[PDB]
Amino acid sequence: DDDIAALVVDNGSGMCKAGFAGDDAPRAVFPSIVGRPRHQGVMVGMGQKDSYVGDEAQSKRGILTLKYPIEHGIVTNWDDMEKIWHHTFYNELRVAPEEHPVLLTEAPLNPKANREKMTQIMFETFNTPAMYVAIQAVLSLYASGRTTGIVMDSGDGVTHTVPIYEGYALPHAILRLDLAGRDLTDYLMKILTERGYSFTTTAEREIVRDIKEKLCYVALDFEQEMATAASSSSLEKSYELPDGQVITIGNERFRCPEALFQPSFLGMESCGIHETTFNSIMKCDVDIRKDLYANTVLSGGTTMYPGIADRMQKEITALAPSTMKIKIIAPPERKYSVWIGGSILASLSTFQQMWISKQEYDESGPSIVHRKCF
Amino acid sequence: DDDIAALVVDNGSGMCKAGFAGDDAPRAVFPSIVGRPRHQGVMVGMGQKDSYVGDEAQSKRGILTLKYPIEHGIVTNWDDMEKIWHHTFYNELRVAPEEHPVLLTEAPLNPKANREKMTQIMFETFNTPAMYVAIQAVLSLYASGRTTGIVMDSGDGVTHTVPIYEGYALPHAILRLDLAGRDLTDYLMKILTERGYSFTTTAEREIVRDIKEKLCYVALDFEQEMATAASSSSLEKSYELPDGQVITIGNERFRCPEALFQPSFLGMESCGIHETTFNSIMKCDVDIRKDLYANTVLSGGTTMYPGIADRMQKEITALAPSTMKIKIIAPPERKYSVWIGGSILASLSTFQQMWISKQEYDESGPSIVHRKCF
Amino acid sequence: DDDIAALVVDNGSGMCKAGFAGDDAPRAVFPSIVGRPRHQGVMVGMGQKDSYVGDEAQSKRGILTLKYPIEHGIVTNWDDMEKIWHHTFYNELRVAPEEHPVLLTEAPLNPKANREKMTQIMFETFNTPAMYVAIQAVLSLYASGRTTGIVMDSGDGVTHTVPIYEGYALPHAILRLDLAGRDLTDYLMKILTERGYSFTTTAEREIVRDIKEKLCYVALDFEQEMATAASSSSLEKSYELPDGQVITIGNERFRCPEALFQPSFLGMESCGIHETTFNSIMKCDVDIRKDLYANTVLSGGTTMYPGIADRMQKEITALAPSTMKIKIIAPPERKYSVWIGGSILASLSTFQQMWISKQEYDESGPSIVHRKCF
Amino acid sequence: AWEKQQRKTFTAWCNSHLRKAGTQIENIEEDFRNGLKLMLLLEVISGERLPRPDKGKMRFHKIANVNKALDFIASKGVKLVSIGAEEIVDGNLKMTLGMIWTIILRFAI
Repeated sequence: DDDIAALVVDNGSGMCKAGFAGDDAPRAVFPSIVGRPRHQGVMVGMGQKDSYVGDEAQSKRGILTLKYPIEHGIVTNWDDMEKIWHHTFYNELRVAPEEHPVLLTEAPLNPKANREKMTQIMFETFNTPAMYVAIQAVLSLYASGRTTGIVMDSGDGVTHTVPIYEGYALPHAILRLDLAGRDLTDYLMKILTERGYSFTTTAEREIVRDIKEKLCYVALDFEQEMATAASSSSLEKSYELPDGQVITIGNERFRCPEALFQPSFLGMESCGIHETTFNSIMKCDVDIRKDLYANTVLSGGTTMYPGIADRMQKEITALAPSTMKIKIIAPPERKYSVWIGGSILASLSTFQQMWISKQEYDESGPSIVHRKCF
Repeated sequence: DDDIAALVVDNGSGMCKAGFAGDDAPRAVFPSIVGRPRHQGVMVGMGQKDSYVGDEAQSKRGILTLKYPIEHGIVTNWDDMEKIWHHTFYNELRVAPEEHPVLLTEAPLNPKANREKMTQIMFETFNTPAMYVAIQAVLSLYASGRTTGIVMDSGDGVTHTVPIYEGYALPHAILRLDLAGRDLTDYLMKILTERGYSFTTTAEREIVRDIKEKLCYVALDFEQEMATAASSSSLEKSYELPDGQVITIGNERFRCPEALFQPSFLGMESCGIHETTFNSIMKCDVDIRKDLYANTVLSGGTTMYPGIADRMQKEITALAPSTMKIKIIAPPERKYSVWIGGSILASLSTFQQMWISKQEYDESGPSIVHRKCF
Repeated sequence: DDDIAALVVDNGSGMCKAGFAGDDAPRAVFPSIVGRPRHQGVMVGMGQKDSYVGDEAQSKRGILTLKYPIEHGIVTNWDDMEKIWHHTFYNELRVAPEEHPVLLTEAPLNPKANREKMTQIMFETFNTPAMYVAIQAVLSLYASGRTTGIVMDSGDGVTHTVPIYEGYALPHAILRLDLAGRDLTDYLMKILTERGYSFTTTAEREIVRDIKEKLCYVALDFEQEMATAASSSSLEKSYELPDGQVITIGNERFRCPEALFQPSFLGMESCGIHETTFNSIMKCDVDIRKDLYANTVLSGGTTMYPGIADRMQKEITALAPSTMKIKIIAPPERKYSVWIGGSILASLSTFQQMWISKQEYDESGPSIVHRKCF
Repeated sequence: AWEKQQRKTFTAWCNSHLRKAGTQIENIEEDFRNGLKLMLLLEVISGERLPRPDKGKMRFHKIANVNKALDFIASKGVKLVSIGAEEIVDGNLKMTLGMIWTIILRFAI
């Protein structure tokens, strides 16, 4: 009852949501550091201010030293992620880390050393009684009104297809794809800069994140969609820089999410997302497959694109035996699923025998995350 | 009168029928377990559901631990058969095992240790006042309008030819063949997978059971039937996977039941079914043989194949002396015979001196089933 | 005498060996295409070169169009296999296809349509007087100093267990397993990429083939071998990329071939190799079984793993009756067996009545391969 | 027909015990979905204490409480056959009636 309850921290590429297990919604949802000049600074349109905080320190990050990011969905910057977490506990939830276990979420296919560095920080730097790291798509599944199915979870740093039989993920048939939201923000900026555009100043590297999320679309037929970019009129939309300037985007809007279906666009040998759902399904028990096609659920920020349910359906319908009823499920809130699946999970008395404890971390070191978190 | 009456439990490979002795039809007929993940599970298209029940647990059986099958007609999985029986008493008939004797049926030629394990379970695990195990074909015979004859009983785990003189099976001339419905589901899947088909996921191992039962046929002349597969047009039929996909079956449909007549197809040295009826008849009293040819009755799920009466007739007519009137009998309900033969039998006051009692089981152990059940 | 003699072509996943029937060793052994840019190409560190040949065209295969692979042991790419064969005749043996019959070998359990496409190509595209397709393990057997026995043949696309009585394969007891060398190169790359490794560029997809063949091992006791990976020191070995970079492999080395014994590792329901030898033996004549246990011969590239003779012995010794003398035979050249078994066979006057002739192919079409090649 | 009968009898039976805890159920296919009275029923007939209920009305809260009951039963040497909390939470009739019989048989017969 409140003071004591694990804190669920969901670490998204664009957004972080943090709260208390047993709760219905995130108490703190925030944009995803303190930066001191490390050279006596101050613009003369500010006081002798030598700690810039939050976003007014993102846009001088290059000229400043930052004390604590997410892009492997994956964390590229570890002291600025450390900052975010310190702010989660000490300023947003107003909590003490050494009295609450934390469930941190992580990207599908998150790199080895990342899992260990977040075990590391959490234990040594925040002195956490216990912790667990769950993949985000698996908490989307547990939080739904379903028990058998396969979730396709696409966050910022990973994508996984997870077959679940009766609330239990089937680890042999889980498949990880290292292409998710950051890969798509990045590829958008390159096709936009290829059109001779200029995203030259820090804040504005984060301005492709809003075009991506605001104007991208998934095409039903990429091919007839590209010539339904050449029959223009209605496809170009404009985006306004902070600078006052204008952007115009056309074939790019649908060409961005297409790297999910065809990762050759990104220079990757990987199958796209539609084939990976199908190849996990083929790895499962012959007698649950029909259940897994009827319950394909999408979860995660990168599944929010207009057209992705239809195009996922169209594509699984082409690979699937000529009879399967294929029901792709794309609940419109596929906005807080990862956080309320973790809030459920970390509240069950079940879960306390599932954490990695302070004791165990000493015993083993950081490696133990690989053993216990699957 | 109801509360007290033995419960007849007929244990079929595809179907179980259970009821009360003295009754006309089975009260519970059902498809032939509770499965808990034994690793915190749940698909995110289900609640945190960690007991899957029935068939949604068959199709994750491989990823789950199941608490209680039939294939020696024979039981291959003992805790999932234990589950079925618990569900028979406690959920289907809504009965208490320690107040009712049970007649359980069993395959012709059922392995020794199987008879003992079902004596074992029934007494120690369900604390049964008494029990008897009857072969299925022999209850098909007792339930018919006949008293002298020979039954050919083909279930899931065994086949027997039983000569009966005046309601009494003649144990010396009884012959057991360990090839029945499971042998034929299995051989169908191998000839179908040999055609490069894929029955890779659990539920779909049970999908050969429906092709087998839905499309198989017994050929009159296998030989002229195989070239009346090469003069195709009308022989291939299609089956639809849950997966949406298509199956096409042709020479396979009649080549499956043919393993009954020629068990060389299965890699077995055994005579087929037509020779075994003839070799029991030759072992009987010289003065009832003419009665046994006039009353050849088929009973059991594996006798349901189109063409089996005609082909049994054609074949016994070739081995039989050139004069015998041979009348093969194949009553169209050869669907509930095993259960109503047991319901008759376990209702006669005759039968209470025929059971193995709790007392006797203590006295002897599980072995006693061999003594008293023939 | 030379000009006239069939050409034996053995089509391996890693290596092809081609020669003339009646000869002791392969005349051409080579690595297993001409690629023209189909977009005016040339690196400026090469002439205007628009046909890359061999392996310098494998590593731009993705950017080039290739005119003629093996992985169903199975052929995944038909025009690049066509290339290989054209090079076999016209550049390696310096032969004319329309004057020599060819014996092509094939994987145990090779898909239907594959057998037909290689009948197809050979007749229509190379205008072959005649041809035969033999399974590779069966020519390993004929080429040995033995006449009764069972061979376990594991190539690139299939594995079969073949019982042979007096030089004659017993087709009912032959069992096919579709898991061989390609399945193991593939599973190695996934467990290596799971360790966050990167086999991202074409040539280097073929660099897992050399780790697999160079460092893999078969464990005697997988279980005590895995904790004799955790008592490391001596188990990790390193592999060097072309790129200059390093690989380190540890538990993976023995975990790769283990998918042969436990195909659950691969997500397959199949029995492993040790059970399939035992289930062919049980399907044979009661009076040759003792001969088949005393003469278990392994043949094929996937049988080359250190520890496979011992582990095959240990495992057949556990299933086999408690008395059988079990002699597993693993001749150290189990390097050219498939080719010299075919060279013997296609030189006997026996064999000319065994081919599929140009005439017959016309008569029947490509289907005839199924009739005549077993 | 058995379904309608079993529902009436099982409901009356459950109620004859729950009344000692000052409650009752009306529709068996609804009133056990959240697992509260299911847990209450088990403590009443066994005279033992089950784990404390989870506070909340969400689906996952129900699964958790129904699982407390299901586990308690299983711990009494009962084999919940294909009976999972999901079906109970979902108000599945066959599964619910199957569960109650299992309890009637185990704790009263």
